Amino acid sequence: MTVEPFRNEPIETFQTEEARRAMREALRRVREEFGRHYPLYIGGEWVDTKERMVSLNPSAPSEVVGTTAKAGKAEAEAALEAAWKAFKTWKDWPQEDRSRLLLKAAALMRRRKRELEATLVYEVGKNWVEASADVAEAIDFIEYYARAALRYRYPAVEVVPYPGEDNESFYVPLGAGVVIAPWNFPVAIFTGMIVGPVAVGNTVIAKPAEDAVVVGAKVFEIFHEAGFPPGVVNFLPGVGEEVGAYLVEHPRIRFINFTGSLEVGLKIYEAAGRLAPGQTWFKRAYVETGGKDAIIVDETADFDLAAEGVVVSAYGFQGQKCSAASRLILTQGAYEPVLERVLKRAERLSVGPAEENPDLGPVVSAEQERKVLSYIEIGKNEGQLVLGGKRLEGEGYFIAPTVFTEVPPKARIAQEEIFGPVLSVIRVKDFAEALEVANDTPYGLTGGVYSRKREHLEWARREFHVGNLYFNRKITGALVGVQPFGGFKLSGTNAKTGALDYLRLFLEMKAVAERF
Amino acid sequence: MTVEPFRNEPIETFQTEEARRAMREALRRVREEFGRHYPLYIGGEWVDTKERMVSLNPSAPSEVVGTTAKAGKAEAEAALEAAWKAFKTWKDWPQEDRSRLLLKAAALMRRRKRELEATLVYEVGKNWVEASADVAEAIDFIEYYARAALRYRYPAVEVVPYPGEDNESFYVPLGAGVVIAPWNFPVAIFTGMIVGPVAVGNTVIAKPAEDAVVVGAKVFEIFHEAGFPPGVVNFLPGVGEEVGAYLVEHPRIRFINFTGSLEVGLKIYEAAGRLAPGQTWFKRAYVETGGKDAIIVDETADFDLAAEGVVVSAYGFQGQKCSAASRLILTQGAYEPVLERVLKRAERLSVGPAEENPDLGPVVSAEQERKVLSYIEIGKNEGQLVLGGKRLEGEGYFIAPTVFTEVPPKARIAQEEIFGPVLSVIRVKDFAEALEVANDTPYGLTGGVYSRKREHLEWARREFHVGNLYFNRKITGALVGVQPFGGFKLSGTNAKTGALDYLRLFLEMKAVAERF
Amino acid sequence: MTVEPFRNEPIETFQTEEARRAMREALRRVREEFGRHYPLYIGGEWVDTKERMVSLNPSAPSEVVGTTAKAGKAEAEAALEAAWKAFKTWKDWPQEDRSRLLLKAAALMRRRKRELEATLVYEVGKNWVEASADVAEAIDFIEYYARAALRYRYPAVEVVPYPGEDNESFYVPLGAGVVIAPWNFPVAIFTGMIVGPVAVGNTVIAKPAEDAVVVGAKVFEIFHEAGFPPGVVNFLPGVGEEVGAYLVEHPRIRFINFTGSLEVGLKIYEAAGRLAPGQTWFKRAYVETGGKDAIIVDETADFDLAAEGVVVSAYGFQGQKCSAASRLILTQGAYEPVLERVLKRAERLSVGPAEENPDLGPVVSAEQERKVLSYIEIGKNEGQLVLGGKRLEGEGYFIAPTVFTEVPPKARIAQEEIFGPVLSVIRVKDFAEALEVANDTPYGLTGGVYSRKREHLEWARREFHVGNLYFNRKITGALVGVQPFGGFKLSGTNAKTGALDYLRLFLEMKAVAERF
Ligand SMILES: NC(=O)c1ccc[n+]([C@@H]2O[C@H](COP(=O)([O-])OP(=O)(O)OC[C@H]3O[C@@H](n4cnc5c(N)ncnc54)[C@H](O)[C@@H]3O)[C@@H](O)[C@H]2O)c1
Ligand SMILES: NC(=O)c1ccc[n+]([C@@H]2O[C@H](COP(=O)([O-])OP(=O)(O)OC[C@H]3O[C@@H](n4cnc5c(N)ncnc54)[C@H](O)[C@@H]3O)[C@@H](O)[C@H]2O)c1
Ligand SMILES: NC(=O)c1ccc[n+]([C@@H]2O[C@H](COP(=O)([O-])OP(=O)(O)OC[C@H]3O[C@@H](n4cnc5c(N)ncnc54)[C@H](O)[C@@H]3O)[C@@H](O)[C@H]2O)c1
Ligand code: PRO
Ligand code: PRO
Ligand code: PRO
Ligand code: NA
Ligand code: NA
Ligand code: NA
Repeated sequence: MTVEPFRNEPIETFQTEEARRAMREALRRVREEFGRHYPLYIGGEWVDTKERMVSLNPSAPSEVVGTTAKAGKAEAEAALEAAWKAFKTWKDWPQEDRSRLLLKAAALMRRRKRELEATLVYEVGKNWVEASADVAEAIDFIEYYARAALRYRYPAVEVVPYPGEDNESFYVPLGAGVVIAPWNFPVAIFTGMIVGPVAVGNTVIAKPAEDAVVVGAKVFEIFHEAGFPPGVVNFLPGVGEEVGAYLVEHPRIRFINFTGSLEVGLKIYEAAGRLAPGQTWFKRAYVETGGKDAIIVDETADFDLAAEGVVVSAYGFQGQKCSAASRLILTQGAYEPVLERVLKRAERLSVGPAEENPDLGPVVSAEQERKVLSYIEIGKNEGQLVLGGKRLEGEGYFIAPTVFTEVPPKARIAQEEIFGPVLSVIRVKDFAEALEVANDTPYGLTGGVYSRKREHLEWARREFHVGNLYFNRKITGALVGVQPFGGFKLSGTNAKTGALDYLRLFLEMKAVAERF
Repeated sequence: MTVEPFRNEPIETFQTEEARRAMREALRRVREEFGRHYPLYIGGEWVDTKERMVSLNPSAPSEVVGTTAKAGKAEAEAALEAAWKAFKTWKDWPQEDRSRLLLKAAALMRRRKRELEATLVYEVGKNWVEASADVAEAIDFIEYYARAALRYRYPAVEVVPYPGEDNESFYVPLGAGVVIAPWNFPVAIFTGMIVGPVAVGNTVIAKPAEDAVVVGAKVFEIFHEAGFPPGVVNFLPGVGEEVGAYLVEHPRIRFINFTGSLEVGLKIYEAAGRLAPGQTWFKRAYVETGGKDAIIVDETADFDLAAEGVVVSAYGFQGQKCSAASRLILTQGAYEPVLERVLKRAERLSVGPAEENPDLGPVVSAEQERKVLSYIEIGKNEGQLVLGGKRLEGEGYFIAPTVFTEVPPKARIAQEEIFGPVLSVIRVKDFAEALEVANDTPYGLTGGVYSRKREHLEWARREFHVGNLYFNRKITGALVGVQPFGGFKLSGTNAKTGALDYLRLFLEMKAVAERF
Repeated sequence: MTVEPFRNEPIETFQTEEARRAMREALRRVREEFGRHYPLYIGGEWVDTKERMVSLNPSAPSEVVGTTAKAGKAEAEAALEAAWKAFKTWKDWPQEDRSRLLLKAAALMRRRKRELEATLVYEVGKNWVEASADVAEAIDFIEYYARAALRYRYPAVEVVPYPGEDNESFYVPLGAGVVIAPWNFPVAIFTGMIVGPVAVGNTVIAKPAEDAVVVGAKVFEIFHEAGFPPGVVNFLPGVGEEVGAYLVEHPRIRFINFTGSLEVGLKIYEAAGRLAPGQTWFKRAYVETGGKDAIIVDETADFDLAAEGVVVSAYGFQGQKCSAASRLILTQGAYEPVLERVLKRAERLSVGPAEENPDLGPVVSAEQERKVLSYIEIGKNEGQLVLGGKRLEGEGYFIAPTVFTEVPPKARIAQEEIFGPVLSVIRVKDFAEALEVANDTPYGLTGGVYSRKREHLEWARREFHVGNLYFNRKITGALVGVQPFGGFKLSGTNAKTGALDYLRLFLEMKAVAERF
């Protein structure tokens, strides 16, 4: 198979009339379908259930954006039988044929990208550019994994020769496993976690987050139209601690690919370590969890650049990103100038229904709102509230861009993942202390430094212990292929998505010798 | 760093009078040194204790080969401080500097190889060639990992460039981890599991098997002479279920590299999945556990070639190998002619003290002996005893080569790892049925087919589900670099030793972007 | 598939007492087996006929080395059905599977090499070293083509990518073809012409030379033991102008791979260009035909080195090589000193039955003998006879080493391939005239220059118009891999044996585009 060198899908800015018109048309088409019901997808067919999942517009939660079927234990069992039955022949597909299937799904997705972005707007309250970058990342994952998979094709392993013998080592896929996905990148991450394992010959049961069941269904419409054989990808919307826990714990689940909270990640990794009755393997579990990400700014930085970058990182998608800057660590000389600039910028951010393309839309659910508001109550005790900190008017879950200052490094709001538009500002003496404070959390996902001092940047390269570090730019929006993505410590297992290494996680190796 | 391309260390066969002379002298000197005491090795110094580990000669268990110090909790804590402290600066060595240190350790081990072989003969009851293969394999691990580590050096990761930015991804070592090793390859596997992680910048606390603590101290004598900095490598002989479990479960242990019984490996892997109080990472655990390894023979095979490889595979080191043929699966037309040839060869095998270079020495301990004899009694009620089945006269732990035939595929002796000189012969109709029976165990480590039929060989290549498969040759003795070693299913986590992939298991990845 | 890098099979010289012992035993056993009957081999089974081919010992033609079955039209038809049917599934084998089958065939031939050399000594009158070179060359073809075939595997072709599309180009084998081989290298060339096409997925009907049918059956014994599927390779000893022509002209024959006389090669190539009734393709035909090969010597040469290489080149296997020096072109200052040295060396050559390991055995048949003696009589009227020119006493076909001097460049004996121990010496003024005379024949196979002058060597490199040119060494004995073998002009189609290019001749290319 020969295709163009990988390039990232362009993220639509909507600066042109044509792009704005195209988005308006998609928003309209999407909302005209708010009444749709999407069944489960099992063994190549849409299969409905008696019970259902309801999906709301977090910008107007009296508005239903759609409903899906609801998978319980029996549907989980049916998905298993279908996935294992498919694995038997899907594993034997030439790699070029599997890679071509992915390339088809990418092209189908690329043709439906405005519709997908409009679904993200309405279903999870992403503004226009956030939605665009989510869909573009999903496309990138498919394009990138299609190509990367060929690097593993029969027989890919470099071995030492031996006289009188052929020694052949090669990779094979593991089997059927479960993908359990978050609501916050419910096209991109949902899509990458599924197609990476599938590309190399594994089969997948995908469990979308409750808050994003509708857009996950539309991803499966693309999978179905691309023509994945029956049982290869299966769609099981349902309750995480029910159907998800059942599959994680199952003796016939071979691997688990998880992105989500640390709380859940810890349970999953623990259950994966256990031999379920009748299980005949050591389960592989990949769990990519949260962060408490910091940006450091020292007195040498471009303060305007820093402030813009901080505001993008802290408040993009209302701070509901594992990559979000939730801590701003400022050296003595950077403290006032950067903080004043951050407050000026952030106080100008608009908040409202996502479809109007505000700076911030709503947080995703009533539960998210309750959790973010509780952390704001905690923070009022721990630091100084200087901006926002309030629910805004309307039914939608609108929360103001929030800033706490004089936050002690060990405060709960300086330690725990709030996952909303809440920035904790920490004042430190110098760069060494800034690094100490950055490293001193259980987490290690993203981090940023604004500085013109080469020695500070190169020092951070070696000692700011996060899996994704950025200098003099935002810390969010890791691009497939460019910035392998994944963290250290309690940010997860360092499965680097959008990287050649990712596929190896879903392969095992056989070594066959023939003595002639 | 530029060295000669890797070549495997030649395995001495003691055919030349020169080799015999060298080996006699080495055995004499080791025997003359019986009763010697070896302390722990922690933070670069030999540290003694009040309690001791006693190492007996399984050929004459009245004889004390030597004793070691004994690590409990306090020594585990001292070793942990020493390893983490060492790690801080060891991780920053250039890869070339670390690789040269491995190369120096290999040159030193090679200079001491007759003495280390002699030590294995006396301590674990290896005959001369089995001892020579073990030491040569340990040399090979060091030479191989020294070179393979350079493939991962700063910055090794292939990324997509982005306008206006440098994007640099690179590998870093994990931290301090524990290595827990078996008695059956106490030089090769003990060395490989240590120097792999250490090559790429990790530090290691090493826990040798109770039955092989003396040869483990001698490997540490080599490390100490080579000049590994204080803390990089630590030697903690002790009780597996005491000090070993303590480290496996410790919040400050970063990874666990384990080779041994499935029973223990299940416990380690389960414990590794738990977050111990105060732990700040997801533990990595590699467990390579046993097998129930079969050789298939069909009627097209060279029956003399088969009989010979079966005997070598079944009985080499007394069947005490994770790779040993413990099942012989014979199609109907192969049954009589192969079984006859196997019985004729096996009844001529000599059994006696290892220093005499017999075909078989003793099993390793009174507990191994008890267990093997017990399985023999079980086997007597499951299949037909046609050879051996007896303890031999003498104080050493000598068990005659044993064959059961007409064994049911689901018999305990056809399913459970006996780890002794006990072969179970299974009669099947055809190659298709041969393959079903071969695959139908909890394990997936090694396998073999003797056949001249290309379609049967190529069928097995695709469907004989073992990590290490061999055609028309023995199924033991996988060579570093040539045959990446590791299994499927409950034979472990498929960490492939002596392959480039192995070292990636002890690294994590950082992605650092600078926007200019 | 990973094997050791290619190395040429060492050519036995029988200097060691061990080699002499092995060769004496092998000759004794072949001699003891005289009169054995070998059937055809078709669709994987040995198939006898009523008629037979008789194979005589040219050293004692009263002795029947053996007999074979004889293929006419019906057997050609059965072989065609078998080859096309085999082709349907053989073309779909992974390249690695087909290459391993070649490797197994090479290991088997190597194990039988003394017996095959012994068979050549008796059947075609090779002395021991000539027989050893022939078998070693056949081993080399298999080893070489097994590896070279992997360079062409799915999808091998380098193409330009295109937006929105996968473009995949790859090679497929042609079909079933006929191989028609000479008697003079009945192991090497017979094997190479067969296993080349077969390696990459073609099937072959093989027609050995009448004088070498016994050693051809023995090569087929090797194929059959190796396990080539029924139909992939078929053995049809028979009359070239009967069954050979029948296949060349058949509408269902896809390609023809031919080595032999120019006269036959002209007919084959002419017939291949015709569309037989109902034929659905343009036939491919490779014809490698004879030479009139010269060595040039100038006055700068080492005259002893030259005399020695000339004698080896002219007289090795009785001058019965397409590569043999049949012309010695001497500049004026080289004329006397080289001719004297050549005459002195050649008059010491021993001639006798091949089993005695003489310098020269007999020519291959009564017809070869008639033809060579007839050319000798022609030569007597064209140049000056200065050595030999006689039949020797005895029943075997023994002809003395023969030299003619002052031969006109346009003499029949200086133009036409005699294929016997007959050297024509031509006297020229200078290196320029040496080159004109060298180029002025219908042929362009092998050539040689002895000279120390760099400008003459480098001039010849550019302008001595032969496919295989050699400086300061013999011009026979081209090694697989080292010296791609094949000529220019009426020495054939320049299908270069033992080179990567050879296999491309038996493949065609498909280009498949998917627009996503
Ligand atoms: N490391 C990363 O790449 C990264 C990226 C995106 C999001 N995240 C993290 O995801 C979280 C936000 O996503 P979320 O709120 O959907 O997280 P979540 O943990 O609550 O849920 C994630 C998924 O797991 C399911 N789940 C919940 N309980 C389960 C159980 N006990 N067993 C099996 N499945 C269960 C949910 O139904 C959902 O599908 C944040 O913590 C964020 O940091 C991390
Ligand atoms: N897969 C492989 O590469 C491979 C190779 C060699 C041996 N083995 C396996 O090794 C086994 C024989 O070796 P063994 O008898 O030493 O195995 P074992 O499991 O009894 O012990 C292995 C090591 O673990 C330690 N140990 C025992 N209990 C422990 C605990 N609960 N926690 C931590 N450590 C503990 C022991 O002290 C020893 O050092 C066989 O099953 C064999 O197949 C596997
Ligand atoms: N260029 C080379 O690589 C090379 C190598 C070795 C031999 N040769 C040539 O081989 C010749 C000697 O070999 P030979 O005497 O076996 O040659 P030949 O032409 O008489 O026969 C070669 C093969 O063709 C068959 N044959 C004869 N007539 C045929 C017909 N019309 N149609 C189909 N097949 C026919 C024969 O049975 C034999 O199998 C010499 O000229 C020599 O130079 C060339
Ligand atoms: O970096 C980001 O913001 C997104 C989410 C994880 C992968 N890429
Ligand atoms: O294959 C074998 O027999 C040994 C065991 C570990 C790897 N080498
Ligand atoms: O060069 C030679 O003498 C032989 C003839 C074919 C190729 N090898
Ligand atoms: Na929703
Ligand atoms: Na011992
Ligand atoms: Na003959």
